[PDB]
Amino acid sequence: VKLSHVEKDFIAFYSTTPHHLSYRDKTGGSYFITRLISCFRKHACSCHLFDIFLKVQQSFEKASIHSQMPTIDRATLTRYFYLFPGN
Amino acid sequence: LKLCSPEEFTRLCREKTQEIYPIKEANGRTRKALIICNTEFKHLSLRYGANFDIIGMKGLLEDLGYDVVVKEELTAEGMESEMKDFAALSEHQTSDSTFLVLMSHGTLHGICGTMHSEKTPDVLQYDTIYQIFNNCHCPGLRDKPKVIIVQAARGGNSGEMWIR
Repeated sequence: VKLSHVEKDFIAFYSTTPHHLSYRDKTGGSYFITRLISCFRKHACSCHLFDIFLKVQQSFEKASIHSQMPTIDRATLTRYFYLFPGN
Repeated sequence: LKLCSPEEFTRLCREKTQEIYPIKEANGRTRKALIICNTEFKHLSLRYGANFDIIGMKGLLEDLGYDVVVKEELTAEGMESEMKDFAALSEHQTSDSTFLVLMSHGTLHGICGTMHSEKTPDVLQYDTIYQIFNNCHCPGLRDKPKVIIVQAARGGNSGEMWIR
């Protein structure tokens, strides 16, 4: 028998802020997904999950005519989540 | 995908053990991830390019070490059923984490099933996802990172404006 939190170790990353639209590439790919993959492939080797998410958000920082801002939500991680790709 | 060296993997897991999530060695590791994607809808527009997103997320998660489960064209109850099935996989116990990727039409409070419309609501509350996977209902992922990626709009308003 042991005690446990009901809800813990969650993190959510939404493609947009509440009440707002999400956009796709001329080719049809989601900007959110495309940049998420790009930042993971480049930075998973040396950065934990939150820093990767932050880099994704930074890539949307400059406003354009179809802006969106990915949003970290309901985050209850208590440690850094390193993926250690290749191990 | 750029890889981390075994030396740095071992260095970090030793130097900052109490502040990183522990990683299981790949030999007996059984990482599972879930992708739920709705492309075609009874009342809503077709989501062109969704398969490009599936293929891109599937390949990235595999490169990260996850065996990827893909479920498509589900109602809200179908998404709930599939998530409960996925949350109960015994392979989570021999895993260290999971990713849950959800791609569909979205509202402020949830993700749309294939049958959604204003007159025929078909939505899975984002709050329900946490209930399905929390420490009460998902024992295999207790103490392990549960990463939710949400590919969906959260409303109908433009996200930019003009200023001076």
